Amino acid sequence: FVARSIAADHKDLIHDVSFDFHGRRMATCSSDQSVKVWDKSESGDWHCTASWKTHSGSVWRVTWAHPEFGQVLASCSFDRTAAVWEEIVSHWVKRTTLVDSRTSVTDVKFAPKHMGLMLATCSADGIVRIYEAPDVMNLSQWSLQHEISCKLSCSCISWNPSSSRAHSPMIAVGSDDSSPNAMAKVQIFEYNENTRKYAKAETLMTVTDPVHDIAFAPNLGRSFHILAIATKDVRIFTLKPVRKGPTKFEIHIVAQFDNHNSQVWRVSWNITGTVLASSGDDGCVRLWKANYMDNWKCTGILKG
Amino acid sequence: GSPLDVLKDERVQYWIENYRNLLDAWRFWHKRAEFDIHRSKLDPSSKPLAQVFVSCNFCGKSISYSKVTSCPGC
Amino acid sequence: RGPSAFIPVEEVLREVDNLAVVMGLHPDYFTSFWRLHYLLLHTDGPLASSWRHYIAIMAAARHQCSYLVGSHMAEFLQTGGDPEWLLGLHRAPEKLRKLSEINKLLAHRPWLITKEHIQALLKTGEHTWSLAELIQALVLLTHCHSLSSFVFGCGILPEDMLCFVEDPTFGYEDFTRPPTFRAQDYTWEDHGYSLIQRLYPEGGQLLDEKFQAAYSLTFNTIAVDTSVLRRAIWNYIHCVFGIRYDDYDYGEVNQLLERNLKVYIKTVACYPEKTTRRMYNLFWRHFRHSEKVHVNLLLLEARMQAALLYALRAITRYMT
Ligand SMILES: [Zn+2]
Repeated sequence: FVARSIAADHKDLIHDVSFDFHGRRMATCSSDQSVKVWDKSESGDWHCTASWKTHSGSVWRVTWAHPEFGQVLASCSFDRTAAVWEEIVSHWVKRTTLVDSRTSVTDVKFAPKHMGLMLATCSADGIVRIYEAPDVMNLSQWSLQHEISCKLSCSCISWNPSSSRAHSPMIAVGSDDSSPNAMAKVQIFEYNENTRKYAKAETLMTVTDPVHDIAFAPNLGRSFHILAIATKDVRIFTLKPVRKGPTKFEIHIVAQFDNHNSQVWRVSWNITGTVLASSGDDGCVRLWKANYMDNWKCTGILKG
Repeated sequence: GSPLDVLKDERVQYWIENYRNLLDAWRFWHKRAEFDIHRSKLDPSSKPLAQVFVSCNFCGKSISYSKVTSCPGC
Repeated sequence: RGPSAFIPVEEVLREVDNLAVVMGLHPDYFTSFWRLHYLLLHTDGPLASSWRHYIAIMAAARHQCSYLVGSHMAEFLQTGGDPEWLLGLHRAPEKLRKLSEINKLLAHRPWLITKEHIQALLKTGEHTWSLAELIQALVLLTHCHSLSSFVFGCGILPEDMLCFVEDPTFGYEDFTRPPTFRAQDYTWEDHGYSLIQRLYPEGGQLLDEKFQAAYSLTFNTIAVDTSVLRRAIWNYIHCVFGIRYDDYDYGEVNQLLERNLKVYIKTVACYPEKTTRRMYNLFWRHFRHSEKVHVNLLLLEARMQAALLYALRAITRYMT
């Protein structure tokens, strides 16, 4: 549709942009070790309302939390740390700092609201950790609960946003290392209510080129799961549980598009889980949709 | 600007209370509050109205006057 | 009759409300100590408050200090603690009953701490620790130990323990009865400050500000300069625990320290429950009463620094 420019005033590259739960605030992070927060006025113009130095290295990702716990943000950096910020009555203060990593921390993600207040982080050494805050009234007491260990270097993580009581929690983690061999780059871990531990569930064998981002889809009504991957091309998968250890899935493939003729960097679904947006090296954003015959077309080409 | 000795005579207070009741009868309710402000500014002997307050479920203490959301006590 | 059973009441009048008045004779150090205490025990942080007071109770009960244990249990009851926890160690959860092994080594024999203890504490399971959660506990334990040592050393009057401790008969054994820690391969100022600042910043800043207040504390009646015998006492107490400096000539220790002081230091540091009035009066007979407090402050600082350096070296060996 219509495109309007924003004056970021960042001294280096921007690595992430995130919206909030009510859709009227936005956060941007850059390699000048800074974080900015933007607000939208009645006239429909975005203007900055805060900016403060956050880490001592490049900041990769920044994410919001549910408004039930307050106005909370999380960040990850090249200096092997993760921080939690809150807004009190207006400046932002630091609440915690997680320093267990030995290498650069690459992604950070908040858990869906019905599990509580949980956070998951991923490193370049192949270790994924899950934290928790047992008492919401103190946002400075986190406690480590689980620790998974993959065989390769992680680059992205994603939670399952389903809210059903027949689905157990699961998280998908992807790699980015380029090796002369041919090993699977995407793995899925599932929770076991009986043994109280995360266990391996499936492995996406077909994916062999390096991965850059993955994203589940907002369920809202269904009995199966949809996953999107941003490799050299765009791929979309489907996982449907089988009737009743880890649950058994039937993995298929439903879409593959090489329309970018480049490397795909980012993917993003929408609020209803029906339209997929992808960005590539050419510099264009593309939109994908599916009809009632389960074919995935294109819907628009947005160019900057 | 009378001294605090004469404002404590139990004859001025009777007059003030009677005037306030007269203002109440005519349903002049904002004028009465306007008078109350200007009387509390000058004469500090009299205390304002006493009403209810909200108490915490786990202490029993008052939440009147560090998350804004949590109880100031527990 | 007043604050301290050793310092006469008239001296205190002329020169936890008792420790604070006996330690107030050196104003520039009291402020820093109170700041660190407020940060460590009252400000919000990675651990819960009740857990912090329980850690203080466990640490003070190693040296059998009634003062601190009573004060800290009184505080713990009023912050939302479980009264059931005060029956013994065996009623507490299996996350505080892991620090009980590092407790003895930090209190009695620091030189035996290795990276396997850290690995045992941080090993994955059903009740684990994080790095920040544990670096706070280490500093808390050292702080409580040193405070107990000072409290016994100055002889403070008031105004069970065997249920809070495992292996009650460990005690201290002399070092010479293990490789030596050269104090140039791992120094606080160059090595420990950076690590403690990255893992716990405010605490590191406060500890470095407290270390520099116990160095610039002059001695009034010496008779070389103040900077010499201070170095002597500091090096002696460090050498007791197993740290040897390369530049220092160790002969001057005897030529600068009376043989009576050499026993008071060791008694107050290694076994602070056996200090007595006669010991307090034997050394420095004809000197002012506000110097036998400065000696105690120096000793406290030295014990803290030795224990912290050993623990930090262990953590660095683990993480490398
Ligand atoms: Zn309350």
